[PDB]
Amino acid sequence: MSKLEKFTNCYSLSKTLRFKAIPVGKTQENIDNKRLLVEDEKRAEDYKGVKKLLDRYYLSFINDVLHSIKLKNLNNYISLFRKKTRTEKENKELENLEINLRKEIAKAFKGNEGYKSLFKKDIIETILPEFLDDKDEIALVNSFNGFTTAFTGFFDNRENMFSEEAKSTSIAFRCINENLTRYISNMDIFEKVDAIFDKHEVQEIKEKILNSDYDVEDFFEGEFFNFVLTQEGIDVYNAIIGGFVTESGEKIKGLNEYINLYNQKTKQKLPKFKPLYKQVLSGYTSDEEVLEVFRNTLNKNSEIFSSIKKLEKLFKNFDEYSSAGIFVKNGPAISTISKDIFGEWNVIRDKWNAEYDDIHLKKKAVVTEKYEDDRRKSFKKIGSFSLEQLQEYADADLSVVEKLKEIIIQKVDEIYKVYGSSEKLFDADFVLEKSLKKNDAVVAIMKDLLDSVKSFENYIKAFFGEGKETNRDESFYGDFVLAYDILLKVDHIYDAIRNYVTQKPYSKDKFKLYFQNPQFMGGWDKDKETDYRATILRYGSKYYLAIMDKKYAKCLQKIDKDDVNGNYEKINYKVSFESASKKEVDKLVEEGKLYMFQIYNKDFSDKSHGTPNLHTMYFKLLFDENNHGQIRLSGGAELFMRRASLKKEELVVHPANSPIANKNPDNPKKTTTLSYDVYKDKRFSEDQYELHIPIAINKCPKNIFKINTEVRVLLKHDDNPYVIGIDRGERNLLYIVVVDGKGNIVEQYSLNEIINNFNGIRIKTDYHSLLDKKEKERFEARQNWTSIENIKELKAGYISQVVHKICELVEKYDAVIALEDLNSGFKNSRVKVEKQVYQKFEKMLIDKLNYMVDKKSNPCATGGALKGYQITNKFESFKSMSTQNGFIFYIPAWLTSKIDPSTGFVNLLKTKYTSIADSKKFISSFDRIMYVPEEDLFEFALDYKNFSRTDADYIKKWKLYSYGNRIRIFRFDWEEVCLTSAYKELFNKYGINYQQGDIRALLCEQSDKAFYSSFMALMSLMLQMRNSITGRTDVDFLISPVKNSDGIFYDSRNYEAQENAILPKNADANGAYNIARKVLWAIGQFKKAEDEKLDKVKIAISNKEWLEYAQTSVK
Amino acid sequence: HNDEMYLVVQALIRACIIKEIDLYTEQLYNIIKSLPYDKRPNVVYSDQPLDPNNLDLSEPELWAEQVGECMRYAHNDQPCFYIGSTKRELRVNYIVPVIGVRDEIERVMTLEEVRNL
RNA sequence: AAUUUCUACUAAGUGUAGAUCGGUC
Ligand SMILES: [Mg+2]
Ligand SMILES: [Mg+2]
Repeated sequence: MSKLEKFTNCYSLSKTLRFKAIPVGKTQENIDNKRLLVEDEKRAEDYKGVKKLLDRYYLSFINDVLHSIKLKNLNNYISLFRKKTRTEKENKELENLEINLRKEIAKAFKGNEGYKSLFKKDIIETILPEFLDDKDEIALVNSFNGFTTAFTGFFDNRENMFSEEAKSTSIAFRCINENLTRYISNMDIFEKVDAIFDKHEVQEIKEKILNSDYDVEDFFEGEFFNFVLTQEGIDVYNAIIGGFVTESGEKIKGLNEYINLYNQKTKQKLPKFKPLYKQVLSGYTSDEEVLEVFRNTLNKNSEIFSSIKKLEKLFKNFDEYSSAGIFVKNGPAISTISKDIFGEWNVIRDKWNAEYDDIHLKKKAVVTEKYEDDRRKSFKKIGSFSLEQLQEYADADLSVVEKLKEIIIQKVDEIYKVYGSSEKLFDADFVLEKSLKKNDAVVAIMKDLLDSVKSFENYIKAFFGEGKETNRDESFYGDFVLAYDILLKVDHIYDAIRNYVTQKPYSKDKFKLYFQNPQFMGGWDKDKETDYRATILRYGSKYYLAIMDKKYAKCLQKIDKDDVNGNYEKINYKVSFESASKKEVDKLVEEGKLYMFQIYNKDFSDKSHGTPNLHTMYFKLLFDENNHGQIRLSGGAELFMRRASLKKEELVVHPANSPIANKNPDNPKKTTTLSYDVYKDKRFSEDQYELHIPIAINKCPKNIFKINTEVRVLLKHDDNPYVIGIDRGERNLLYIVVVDGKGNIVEQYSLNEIINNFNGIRIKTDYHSLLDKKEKERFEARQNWTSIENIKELKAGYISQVVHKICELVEKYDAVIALEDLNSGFKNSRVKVEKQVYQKFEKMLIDKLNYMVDKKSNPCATGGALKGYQITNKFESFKSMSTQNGFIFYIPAWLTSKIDPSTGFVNLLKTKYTSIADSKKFISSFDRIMYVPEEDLFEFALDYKNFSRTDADYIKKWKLYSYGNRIRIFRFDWEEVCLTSAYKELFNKYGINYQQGDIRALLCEQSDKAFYSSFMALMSLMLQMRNSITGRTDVDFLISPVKNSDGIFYDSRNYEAQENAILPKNADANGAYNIARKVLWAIGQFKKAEDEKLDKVKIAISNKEWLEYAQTSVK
Repeated sequence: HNDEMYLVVQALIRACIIKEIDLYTEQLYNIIKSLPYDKRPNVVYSDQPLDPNNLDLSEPELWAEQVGECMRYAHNDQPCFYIGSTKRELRVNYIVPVIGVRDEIERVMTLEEVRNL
């Protein structure tokens, strides 16, 4: 038996077929002689007009709803919000009252003022024509009779807008949360210190010029929050604090410029008010327009560059401010500023750990991995490292504000170095006569500019805090947030330019046709039979869509068999066929009474000899005889007409009878020659019909049950599964490990090349050299945006080929899949495969492995299109990749690359040189330093109780040596250093005795420092397991200083060139093979646990029991 | 008809120049399409008359990326020289091959294309 | 560098090798 007998056809899955429809006969002539072109173009442009004018009409609806709304519980949320809360479950009553405000404004949204004539045909056919004056647009509205499919899609968008979801698109979140918490914040600023500011300009002059409404001091009460929620309250409230032209030549400023204008001590340490946002409802088409945007935003004397000068002046004000209360948002960039100011990253973590060692760590340290994970989530839990806390983390001769200031002037001085080469670009008469897509240097200037500005934007958004916190600085954060928002506007400029420059030279414009029927084939020949006006005709390997005109379809049903030739079988029984004649419908088409559009693709060609695609094998088994109900049709078939993009001037061909070269160096031929024309992108210069046929597979299921429980039951009685390590590598970019249930290596190989199989001919094609030349292109093009997109999409086709290889491994071996995991918190940044591409890889695993179909199998049995395998659940989110999804066993991975595959020793001795006290303690921690002359090696018998963070070992006492040689990478320089020549170099140097045993006390007799530093250096080389070259790919070997119980050391050069590798070949097979042994441990946990205990077996592996299993199960 | 015929003579000098460049583009196209995309030289590209016997190594527009895909112009059928891969769309019609990689290249490399193979 | 669209080819001569559900930012 096999494990695939129960996982077939468990649940449903919908698909959408796509095929090619071309006109046959005089159908184009009848569309030209029935005027079907101007009403679809005009109706489409009028549809964009409907989307604009319903954005405007819904904007007026928001103006109508939010105008006359008052509040009752306003003062209680303000007061109890600012009484410095007393949380005996108080903030759940405060926040629950805020939920009562959300149901109050949501009750105002849902309860009254229409809400029923808003998403139907009456809002667009009755209420909209009496609206929209200049009545030509009203004549543009009445041409949408019953076509409400894109209208109900836009209504799906506009019902996804207004809901009880409270996102940034929701207006209640914005007004209540943003405008109410900033309103209470402005009352906390306004009540504390405003008496220093003004008592004469506000109520006398500003009230007279601006509004002559209620007082500005009275705008901090209950009456104004009921008024500011309109658009005019935003215009007045931002017309007071921001300023407004007042319909004159005055151009008056606001209150914060008067805080700057007050001139108390020429520093103005006074709080500033927060601006409140507007409503949620407020060129990428030519070179000169986006270039003109660059002539608007990033020129020499904009407000944007002036805001950058306010950032430089703002860090000068930071030099004359304090260092307390300014919070830093905890992320990966606190390690970046740790690298900027201090020595290494986690050093600041270590100083945090120092305070943590002030609290929890006592004598006789009980540090475990649970303590390190609760300590790591405690580091996540704080999140509020201030600058005084980093000042306490600073040691002697470590000035935080001075080194910080010098390195941020180094950063913005590098940005000034980019600006220094950017001055002579657009001085006087910059009309660039070439194409923007053609020139290379200007794209390098704008690219390096937007990379410096955008990287500085990531740095300054890493200078946020947590928000809504305790006592915080009052003049830094104003221009910080405002210049941050301007910098987010030039982030949108980066979005526009980066979305413009990589435009392809062929455009894709598809649109669904209707042929003046708002009932176009919504079913499949149902009881209506004349409202759908279309049916599927068949003729051999050519299909023929029958679209009936309604002027003749009422009396078109004259279907004679005619007993001669041409049986065009129509589809019915909503699934069977009814025969017909040939010359009758030929008379209908040739007179202009019927339309027949050919369904066809590459795979229905007579000029073909190979295996067809997957959608074609979906379509052939659709109309087959023994279709029991597996693959069935569904509604919503959509015929998209597509226009032409490539004109007849820019076509480039491969001509006839000319021997052209060949790209692939693995081609056994070198030239090739044809007898006709091979064009460049012929499929876009034409006008083409493309049909979508949405099918559904297994709509009536057979067995609905829990998948992962059944996997854990069937593998509990099983003795030999297989595991498939798919790991991002340094040199071999992808690698495949396939291991058994015991641990013996079954099949390991690399994916540097892909073996193409066609007609029995097996031709390989390498992607290591090809994408290596693409990294040569990224290394030299003076441009990278098109290059990086070629790497991303090249890796997308690459991972599609990898999806084919993994599907062949599941259809061939039927393994359980431990591969590499994205949510382990690991980050190395050394491999050539980035994270987002591998997210697209596992995303294509989710979208692929829902219903997996073999292409070269029997359709009667399982594996084909009828009975394909359902081995992975649906797609929910990116966070759904949590430790288990079907047979995709997500396994996190800590310490798998840099660990011995033979013994299992991992880097635990922290051999960074600290001082001479811990060097004498380091050498004094060795219990036996002895030398023998026969081995000519240096023995190290030591105890792991005397070292920090070595409690995770099971024996604690080990025998180590030094075997082979090492490559000391930098004195790069390639400083290849041996073992006995270095210790005898130092011992014959400095002249100490080494021909005797037990010299662990003779080594501590020295008082010089370079002896201990050189000995820590030789410990660093002895424990450096990555014995690579980083130059040529001669020997990327992995030799270990620790032998097993057999007595032999692991030299990977011996175990590489073998026919049956019992040991891994490099570090990638080491890592993926160790993830494979982690699932071998997890199936060990399946052997330990009970039957129902399989519901809650921990699969997320630790490292202490991974060192236990890694050491105690080597044989 | 004095200076008009003079600039016509200048246009005929540029005609002989652009036909020398087109002739060397044709023969150079034959010796380049003889190569299996690995022994190709690193070629300076231009959409301007580039005159390999009068090459000026002055401007920073000099580039040394490996050429390929030298196909037609099927309204006028040309050898066209993409300077990168297939998907970079950097078609040109004036080329001069030089010695090796970027940065102050060597000078001409005239008629040594048979020594590349 | 020819496709139902995307990617690497020419791959036995108007193709070949894989993958793809969905109208919405
Ligand atoms: Mg095919
Ligand atoms: Mg292509």
